[PDB]
Amino acid sequence: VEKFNAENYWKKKGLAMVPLKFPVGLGSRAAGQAAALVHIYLDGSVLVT
Amino acid sequence: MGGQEHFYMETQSMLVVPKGEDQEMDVYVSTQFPKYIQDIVASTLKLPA
Repeated sequence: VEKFNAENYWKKKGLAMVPLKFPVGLGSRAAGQAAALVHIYLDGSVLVT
Repeated sequence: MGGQEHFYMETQSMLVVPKGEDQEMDVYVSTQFPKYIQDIVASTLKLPA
């Protein structure tokens, strides 16, 4: 890049690097409740929701 | 002793709806025993219940 930036007056290049710390969470306890429901029929076969 | 006829006032009414995706089959039927209906439709269509 630094060889390129000094051999072209109007055409430039560049480089960058950034870190990432992303927290995962919600407000209160009652914001994570998660339900589900599963059925199995007489022949082996399952219905989930 | 001779037999009888039920003479339930409502006659045998039903509707069957294909879904167009995943061979899903709704069966709206005014029966007493939905398990048989589901089983026989599954066996007739060659489908898991």
